[PDB]
Parts: sequence; C-alpha cells; structure tokens
Amino acid sequence: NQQEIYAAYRVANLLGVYEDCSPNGFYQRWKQKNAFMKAQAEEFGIGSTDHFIDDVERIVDQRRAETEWKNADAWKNGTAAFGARYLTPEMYLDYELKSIQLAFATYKGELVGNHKCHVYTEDEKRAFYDANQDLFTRYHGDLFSYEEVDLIIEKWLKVQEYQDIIESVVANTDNAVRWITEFEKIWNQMQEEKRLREGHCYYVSSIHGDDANDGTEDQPLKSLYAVNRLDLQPGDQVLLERGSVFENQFLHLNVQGTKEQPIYIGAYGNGAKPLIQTNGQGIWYQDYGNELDAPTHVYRGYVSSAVLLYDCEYLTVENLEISNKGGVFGETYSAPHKMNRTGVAGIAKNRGTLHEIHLSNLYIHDVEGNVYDKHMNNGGIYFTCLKPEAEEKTGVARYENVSVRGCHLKRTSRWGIAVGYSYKCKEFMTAELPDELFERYGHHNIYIADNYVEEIGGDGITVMYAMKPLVEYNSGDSCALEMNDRYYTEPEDRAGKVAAGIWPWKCKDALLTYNEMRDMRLNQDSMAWDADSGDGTLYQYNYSHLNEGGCVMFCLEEAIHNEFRYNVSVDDLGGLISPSGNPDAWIHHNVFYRRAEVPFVRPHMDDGKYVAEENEIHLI
Ligand SMILES: CC(=O)N[C@@H]1[C@@H](O[C@@H]2O[C@H](CO)[C@H](O)[C@H](O)[C@H]2O)[C@H](O)[C@@H](CO)O[C@H]1O
Repeated sequence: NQQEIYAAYRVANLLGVYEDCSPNGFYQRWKQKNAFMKAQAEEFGIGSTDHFIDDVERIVDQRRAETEWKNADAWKNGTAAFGARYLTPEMYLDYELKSIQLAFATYKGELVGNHKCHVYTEDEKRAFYDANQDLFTRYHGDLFSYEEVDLIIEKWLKVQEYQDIIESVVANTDNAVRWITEFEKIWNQMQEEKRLREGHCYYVSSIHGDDANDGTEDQPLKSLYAVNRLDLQPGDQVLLERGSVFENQFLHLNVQGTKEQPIYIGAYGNGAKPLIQTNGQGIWYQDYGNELDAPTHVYRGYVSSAVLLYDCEYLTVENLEISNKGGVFGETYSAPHKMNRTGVAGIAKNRGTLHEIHLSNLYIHDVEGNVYDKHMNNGGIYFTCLKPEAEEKTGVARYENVSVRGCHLKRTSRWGIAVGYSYKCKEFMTAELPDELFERYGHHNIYIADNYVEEIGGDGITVMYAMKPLVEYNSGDSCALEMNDRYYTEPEDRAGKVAAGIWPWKCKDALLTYNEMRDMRLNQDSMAWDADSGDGTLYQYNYSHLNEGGCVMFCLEEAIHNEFRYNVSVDDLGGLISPSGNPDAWIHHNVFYRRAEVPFVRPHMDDGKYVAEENEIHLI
C-alpha cells in the first residue's frame, strides 16, 4: 500500500540507498535506468520477432565464441548493463523495494534514524534455528547445521526487523500525505509513459460489449467465451479493452496464423491492461501420454489455465494482466493434489512442430498452482509437449521460434517461466546429448528475455530440451519461496523440494547471459545459476546478489561440458560454487565478492570435478 511505499523510502533515505528519496527521485531513477539499458545493452531481441527470432542459434554461436570479457571495465566497476532492458513502473518499484530491504539486511551501522539496529546474538540465532527446523532441512530431510545457516538466519532476522520498521512508520501516520499525494501523480505519469510505448479485428469490452455484437470497435463482444468460439484465421486480431476485468473467465485457443499473416491477441483503448481473473476456472485435461524422466512425476490430470494455447501457431499474445487464484471449497494451499494452475499454458500435441508463438508484456500474478508438481503446466508460464494422438501421422510435438519477452511474474507457483518439457524426455537420458536428439525431438530458436520474476514458489526461469536456447536480460528475485517443509508439507513420493534461479534442463549449448538474480530463498539448491543435466551450458555476463544457496551449481553426472565465465557474484551466501557430483566445470575469469566466512565451495556440494582459474575473489 501507499503508506508502506512511503515508509520504505524513509528507510532508504536513512540508509543512504538513494540520494533523492522523493517521488521525483523515484521517477528520475526509473527514467535513468531505462535510458541506460537502451544506450548500453545489446540490441538483439528488441522489437518485432520477425526481425530476429530465426537468428537466435546464430547469435548464441557468436557469443559462445567470444574470447575475452566484453566490457570488462564496466562489469568490474559496477556500471554494466544486465537484467531486463525495460522496467515497467511495477517491475521497477518492486526492484527498488527489494534493494531497500537487502540494504537493511546488510547494514552494519548502529542507527537507522532513531531506530537502534538490533545485534543478533549467537543465542538469538540459535533460538531461531531451534524454533524453525522446518526451514533448514534439505532434499532428503537432513538438516543444515546451525553453522551453515548462521549468516542466513541473521539476514532473515534483519529482514523481519526492517519489515517491523515499515509497519511502525505505517502505524505512526503530514509530509507522508505530501509524499503519497506526489507519488500518486508520478505513478500516473509513469503509467501513461509505459502505455505510450504500446484479417478481421475483433474487439472485446467487459464493460461495453455484448456477445450478440459483430465485435467491431463500436459494437464489441463482451466475454472471452465468445473469443473461445471464434474461428480465428490468419491475420485476425482480438483486442481486449483496457479497464476490462474478465471475472472467472479464460482464453482457451486452438488457432493457427501463417508466417505472412499471424494472429494477434492484445489490448486496445485506455487504462490498465485488460485483466483475465481466472480464479481457478478454465479447466482442461493434461496428459503427456507416457511417464516422464522420473516415474513419480505427475503427468496427467486436470489443470486450470487463464490462457491455454493448445496446438496454436503463428500467434502473439501481448499486454494482458492474468491471475489464477485458488481457494475453492475443500481446498487447502499446500494440499498434495491441489489443482495444477497456469497463467499461460502452451501445449504441443497433434500438429508436429508448432512455430512462432510469442508472449509479450504480460503481467501474471497470483497463479496458485500445486506446490509440488514440476511438469504439469503449473506456474506462471509453462510450455510443454504431449504425446500425439498419432505421431506417425502428425510428427513429434515440439516448438520452433518461440519467445517469452517483457513478462512480469509475481507470486506464481510452482514454476515461474518454464519452456519445453516434453513427452520425449526419455530420449535424452544420457550425459552427452548429440545434436540429432534435438533435430528429432527438441526445440529450436527459443528466446526468453526482458522478463521479471519475483516471489516465485519454485524455480524462476527454466528452458528444457532446446538447442542453443538464449536466456538473457531477465531479472529475478526471491524464488524458491515454497521449497521448504513449512510449505512443501505433503510431497508424497514426488520429492522435488529444491529450486534454483535461471537455468537450462537437457539443452545443448545453452547460453544464459546478461541476467540478474537476487535473494534466492534457502533450500538444498537456492543458488542463482544451475548448469543442470545437459550438454554445453555457458553462463557469461550474469550478476548475482545475496542468494542463500550461492552463485552456481553444476548438478550431477549428466551436467557435462559446463563453462562459467565473465560473471559477477556479490555477497552470495552458503557457498559460492556447488560442483555436486558433476564430471567437469570450467570456472574462469569471474569476479566474486564473498564474506570471509562464506566459502568458495559450498558444503556437501563440493565432490564434483572443476577447473577454477583466473577468478578474482574479494573479501567483504
Ligand atoms: C540432476 C538433478 O538432480 N537436478 C536437479 C533438478 O531436478 C531435476 O529437474 C528436472 C527438470 O526438468 C526434472 O524434474 C528431473 O526429474 C529432476 O531430477 C532441480 O529441478 C534443480 C533445481 O533445484 O536442481 C537439481 O536439484
């Protein structure tokens, strides 16, 4: 709320987080950040997909072939461009609120204004450990030792002290009314600037429409059910009116454009993005048609999805707000078989390769999916491939030329953004992954960029079964919030109580670059980066800060040909690198800032093979 924002900037001013903690100060930092990214970031992947999506694999090869640290001096002096290249007002406000909280969590000063900063004693931190054992078990139920979580407990206690100061300032509320009044005007201006930056045409208006209308702008349709019944054709557009709220509704589409005449779903008019408020409706039946990589993963069942793109092609969906809240009768939040829920679900099944599906500038929040299930279409955005009715007739279900750009996810469970999990998973159960597997079964030209993921129950961003995916210029914070026994109460036989930030699964020669991940929430994993099972993963030019499981993992015997170079890690906790049973990892020409009592190699995930050389390791 407005009083909490006011309070946060009062604390920012006392900590010296920003020079100008007025509403205008906020506006100017927002404009400066967006201008900086526009001036300094790479240009590839900005603007219309038709100008770049066929070149993803080429630009990946060019970047993988780099022989020196691009703009090393900016990286090393703290002026490099990374994370999302455009921050919406909502992304940017949340980014700064997280910055202020983390600055409190690391402040060493005696006072914040008249607040005496508490010094957490060993007895107090041990008391918290003994009272919160459900936060400190690992994948197999074994406890982190107190010594392994001491500094994390201190961070958590300082974050709670920060949150208590905010509630104190809210309770004690003159120049607050002034600050809030000006902020409201600044916010409205920022919304106008964001909005400016944005076949048959069908118009839908929840307020003004009628489903008996022809769907022109003057006589728009009323509901998404009417859209679900349209025989959309190549070149058609469906435009949902800004200010619309589609209560309990959903968009479930099975439509194909062409390359020359794609279909477009987007917004028209003035005001807030149209809101698809699915509230647990929008039921469909998911069935992969065979067991997945582990026999315990759930692979069939009903799913609720706000947007379902079922065998769609040559379709862009843009400028929608989506939620998918549960809370139906009989349901509890951590129930073992709570329904899987998606914001946007993509499915390939009966059309072989699906081409040219693009998501853009979606705001997806409060998707309350099953806490546990990893590969149902469960989370903010989840694209999967199911066994075809008749693969010999219609071909392998898979993706080509697919992008997810400029999306803001907040409070989605389980996944944030996941693209590519396939019924063909058992074809990839070797360490080395020949290109032929991707030619037959895998995805091509997959591009995930300029997204913002925050407050995610599980993993932030994952790409699966793709050749040379490019995952870049994404910002994340505070993922893996539910990967602990307090929320992960009834896993049954599914295990899976782990998450990392932004990572590839069973990809070939993936490139993850120019990403930013902060404040991952403790679990056995909880690092920013994860060269997981797959072949050739490269991370370069990524920024990580205050992740509770450290900087980067190399996970087990099928995580092969891993390289980690030209990254910056600032005050990651637990331990910087997690080479856990991996066969190789080349970790070179990075910069790490670690506390003396945070080890370079993380405890219990230290028995893999790696070459660490030419790294700059600073003590802080
Ligand atoms: C090899 C391994 O244990 N990797 C872990 C990941 O778990 C795998 O994730 C894939 C995702 O497609 C499948 O679910 C597979 O069955 C799992 O073994 C885990 O998701 C990540 C992040 O926490 O790290 C490893 O723990």
